[PDB]
Amino acid sequence: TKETVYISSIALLKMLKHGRAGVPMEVMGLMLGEFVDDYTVNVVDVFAMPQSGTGVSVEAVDDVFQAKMMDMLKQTGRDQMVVGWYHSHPGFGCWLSSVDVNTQKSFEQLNSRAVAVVVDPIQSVKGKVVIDAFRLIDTGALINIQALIHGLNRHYYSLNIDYHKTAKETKMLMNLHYEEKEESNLAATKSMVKIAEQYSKRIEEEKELTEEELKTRVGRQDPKKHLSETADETLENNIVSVLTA
Amino acid sequence: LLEGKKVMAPYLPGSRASSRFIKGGSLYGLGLIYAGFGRDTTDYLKNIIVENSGTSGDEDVDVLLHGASLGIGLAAMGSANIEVYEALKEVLYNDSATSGEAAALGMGLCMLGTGKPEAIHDMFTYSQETQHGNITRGLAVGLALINYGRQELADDLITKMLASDESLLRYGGAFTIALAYAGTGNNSA
Amino acid sequence: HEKVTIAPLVLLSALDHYERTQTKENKRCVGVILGDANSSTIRVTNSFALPFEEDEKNSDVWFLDHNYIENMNEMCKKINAKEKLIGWYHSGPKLRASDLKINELFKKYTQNNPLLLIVDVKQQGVGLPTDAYVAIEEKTFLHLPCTIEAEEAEEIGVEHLLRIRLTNQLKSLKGLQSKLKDVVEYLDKVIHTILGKLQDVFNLNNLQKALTVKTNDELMVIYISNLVRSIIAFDDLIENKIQNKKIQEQRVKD
Repeated sequence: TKETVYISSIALLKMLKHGRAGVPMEVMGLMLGEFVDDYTVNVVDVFAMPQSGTGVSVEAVDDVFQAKMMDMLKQTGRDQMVVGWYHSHPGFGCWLSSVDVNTQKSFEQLNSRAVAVVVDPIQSVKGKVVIDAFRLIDTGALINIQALIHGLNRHYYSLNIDYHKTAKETKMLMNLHYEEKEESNLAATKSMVKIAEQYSKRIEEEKELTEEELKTRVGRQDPKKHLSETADETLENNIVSVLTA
Repeated sequence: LLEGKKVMAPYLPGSRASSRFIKGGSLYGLGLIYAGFGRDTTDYLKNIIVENSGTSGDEDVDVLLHGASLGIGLAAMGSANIEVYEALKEVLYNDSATSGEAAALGMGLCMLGTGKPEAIHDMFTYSQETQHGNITRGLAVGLALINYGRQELADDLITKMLASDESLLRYGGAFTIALAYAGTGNNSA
Repeated sequence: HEKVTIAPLVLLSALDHYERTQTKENKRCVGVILGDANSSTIRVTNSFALPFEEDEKNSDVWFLDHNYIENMNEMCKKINAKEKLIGWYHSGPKLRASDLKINELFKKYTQNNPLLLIVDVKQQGVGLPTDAYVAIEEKTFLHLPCTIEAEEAEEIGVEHLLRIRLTNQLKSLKGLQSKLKDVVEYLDKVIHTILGKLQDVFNLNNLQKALTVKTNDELMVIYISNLVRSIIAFDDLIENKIQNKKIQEQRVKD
């Protein structure tokens, strides 16, 4: 019931990339990973099904290309379990499709269990992520139990996602931002070009405050607030330039 | 100190149960009474463990293993028997998130104390080595277990645990530092 | 010239490839890289491990098939048309002339002269664990600088990772360190032209002029905010406890 999903952020972003552009369509395709003992949903990989001009369906799944890949992937050494289903569900918290369920449901057959990964690629882009994976049924549970034996299990029923990568790509990630020296000091020592503004910016701060202080004579805009946050933003940015000179 | 066994007797293995896990519960549930005093039954169970140790990935067994793998170090706690550690070590190494988890504990329970660094290595090794959340996790405990009162001792592993990217080592490190420094405050710690 | 985007998504799996392939320094895990190569900026969408064999016991000796790419691109196409082959990667971290041969294979498969990609599978030093090359001529090949795009989709899951100035200094040595040596290297390596090519820009220093005063003059105002920077502090937190304690220290009724 508390179940451990694990993603290759690669596969994550791979999907995202595929999913981000996938709008409108729910993106479709494999989900490469495994289950380490229980709870454990591993993902090394995933991939697009190629566009479905029939849209997402239990049908639109083609296992040809997977094998093709999977071979070339096997050739790549790339091999996993297909662990479930991940699609791009514009403005969808909700649930994907009972179809998608049935789609998966047909498929989680092929596993002990699978997922259908909810993604709103819209709501994903927010700088935080929007996502879920359903697989709606249990063994018992973390062992949930009753509605299955009582039949009629339907719901959202998420799984519990996680993922892992490494400190390795983390670097290569945080490598984002020769280099620094070329990248940094010296690369943005450009200031003085704006000294006028840099003045004027600082200049403008002044006025805002006589104003602000004045009200001292209720709630925010308060006479002693934006003052610092204002005259404090031009203080530093104006000191960093000194490093160059 | 008697009946509890007889209490578990109906739910002991070989008296079957409804569930293997019910059947497993006695195993652990046993030493609850007998902690320190049931080592024999424990070792007996350990034998049953040892019996199923190197095999039988049945969840039923796993639990049966696990529930035993629970009750083993339970009584064996504070009792240093490599076997306890050992028999689990592979039960551990058998990598049943079910079973090997309890192993990650009982083994510690065995060597809970200064324990041995080699387990520590291996634990710490297995930790990173063994692939599971919890199996990896509970190892931290056994570390913390077999790092107990040691204080300055485990600091390296602590540091190593500290050095863990993962919680789990860092995680246990705290407990380790606890079982090391628990009670008396080491301010720095 | 066409200097290029970088797909982290690539970068990641790329090492997985290296990882998956268990490639070692003996080896370089090689593969396609994907994007669209037209513009004076090229993009890396993606990239694909080319199941491969490398032997430097005999340089030119190594094994690869294209026909991956063949079936690959199909699916890639079927996946996306925009895959269009920009080039390829390998592990690296460094070149081996057989690369050149290997490079030219893709020339058949690419629009422009295709794109090499080095990776530092150990990501060791610095910005990029990576180089991308295009052949040339007296052969030429070259690194055009490259970098990441958005891929905020990336950047978001990215965000789930991590978690002011002195650095900026720190590289100060670095190039200089090598640099002088790099002469003394090539000096006493060949004891080329590009070094003198550097030599000129050197005087681009002691360059400073009473324009310096401007700085001083400038720095002044920078500080003017000082009395203001903490003025609000000067005024703000001091007269704040006098209204809460007098209220309170005296509150103290019954």
